[PDB]
Amino acid sequence: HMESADLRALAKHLYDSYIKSFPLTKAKARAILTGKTTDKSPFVIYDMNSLMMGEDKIKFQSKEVAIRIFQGCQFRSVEAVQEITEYAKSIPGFVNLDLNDQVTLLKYGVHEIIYTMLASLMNKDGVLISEGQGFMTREFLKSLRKPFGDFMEPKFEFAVKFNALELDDSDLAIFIAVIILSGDRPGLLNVKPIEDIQDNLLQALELQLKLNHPESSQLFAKLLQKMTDLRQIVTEHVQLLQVIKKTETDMSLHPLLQEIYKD
Amino acid sequence: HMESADLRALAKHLYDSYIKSFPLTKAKARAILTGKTKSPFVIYDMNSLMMGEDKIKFKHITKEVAIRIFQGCQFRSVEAVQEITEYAKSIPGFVNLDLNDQVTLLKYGVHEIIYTMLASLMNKDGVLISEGQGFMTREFLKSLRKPFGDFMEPKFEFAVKFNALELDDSDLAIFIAVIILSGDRPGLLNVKPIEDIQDNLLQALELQLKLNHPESSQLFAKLLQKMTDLRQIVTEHVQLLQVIKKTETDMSLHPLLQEIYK
Ligand SMILES: N#Cc1ccc2c(-c3ccc(C(=O)O)cc3OCc3ccccc3)nn(C(=O)c3c(Cl)cccc3C(F)(F)F)c2c1
Repeated sequence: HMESADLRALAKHLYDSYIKSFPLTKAKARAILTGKTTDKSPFVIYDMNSLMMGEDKIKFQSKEVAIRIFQGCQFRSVEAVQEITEYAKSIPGFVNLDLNDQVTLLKYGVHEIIYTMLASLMNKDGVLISEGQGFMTREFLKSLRKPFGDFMEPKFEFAVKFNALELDDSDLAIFIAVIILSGDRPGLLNVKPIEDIQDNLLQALELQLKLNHPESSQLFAKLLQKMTDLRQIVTEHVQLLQVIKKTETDMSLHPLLQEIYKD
Repeated sequence: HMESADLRALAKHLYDSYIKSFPLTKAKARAILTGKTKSPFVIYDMNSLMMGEDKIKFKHITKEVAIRIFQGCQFRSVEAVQEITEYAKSIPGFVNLDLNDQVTLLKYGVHEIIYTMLASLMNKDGVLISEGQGFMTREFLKSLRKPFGDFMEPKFEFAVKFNALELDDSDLAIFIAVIILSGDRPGLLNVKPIEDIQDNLLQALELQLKLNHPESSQLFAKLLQKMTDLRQIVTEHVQLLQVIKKTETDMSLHPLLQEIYK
């Protein structure tokens, strides 16, 4: 059991590290998506030809479109893993855990966090890309051939519901921390020190939601139930990769991604 | 939103109804499992199974053995569905929902509640059966052949973790109510009143856990995280039925029975 002032300090700590670790925050993404700004407008990719023009205009070749798009998501997921890893090191207590557990927490936690933060870059019509310089429409992603057409749509379905909770970055900073420090991951050696940290983070999240959304009844509980939707999306994604590996033997995963997905 | 006195009234209402709807409560099952009490008849191998049917006359095992046991779980699950249906009618607001939504909430909720309540009858060594008169060991279940051996064990693994929260019946009565009122079930026509009721139940559950477990920090959050463990087991269970349907044709019964068990 922690004191209110210590919980507020923990929330401020975590929000501060989240800003230092993730260059594209939800606040910035919403300013780009909402508009009313001439300096932040993204180039919109909605079909084959505008994708062609996008590489001319956005920048960061002998491949097929759905593959190039898919490989673009792998590259960005690797960057996201790197940012999530840097953030986790700042969670008080995380780096003091057993080394194998640290790896285990990251292995199972990064994807649930990736889809969480991807919701920030999404609205019902598409997703920001290339650090907010681009915007790729949902419809164009859904029209890609083979198994790649269905790849992004579950993420869009989650994002629409998750975004209806109206969380801001300071909420997400604590929520992401709660996800990483899950004591129910398979193969953890010392569940107890992980659960003590998560108990602190849950208290910080509870107080944060009460203060920042005082008129949003049971938001804490509603937010925890969204961790169920994350688990199912991760499973759905993993099964899709298995289909791609057995069909596209031309294609290859980044070693970091390769390791996360083993088991 | 709601006043503390009304949350305690809501909690008391659900407890009373839960006692009337479920004959074998967690308190009673724990008395039987611990030895804090007619000792229940133990099924631990093939031979004690034969004697159990002869002496107790189980209605779910009245064909090959692993199949009979599988079919026995289906019979009991169908009974549990009716008990859960009657309980849901007492949840304030439920019967005033659109009739199709009531059916949708029960349809998708009963499996999660069956597993939740199955944990009340389980310990790490086996499961109570036949309204507490029998006890089937975990080891005997794990030793059933073909896919039936691996059918039973996920339930025990969940039950062991879930039981470590040490909930009692007055906690579970509200938790069960919260599961039923999930506004994210597919095909719901009017989500708003469902989520309105769930907010009241969640408030009642939160206050219940702080009063009944004041030393158990963030138990509310931890119990909500178990709804992830439930959803994953239900999905896993469904996939196992598909595997039995596609391989075990020794399983088809009387067509009338098949309709009862659909
Ligand atoms: N190992 C394993 C195992 C232990 C128990 C069950 C039960 C059960 C659920 C509630 C109750 C209760 O008293 O409230 C008692 C139960 O068992 C009693 C019993 C009877 C005979 C033999 C062994 C046990 N259901 N079930 C299922 O398989 C199942 C589930 Cl969880 C969900 C949906 C459908 C099914 C089903 F269709 F397939 F049956 C169990 C598996």
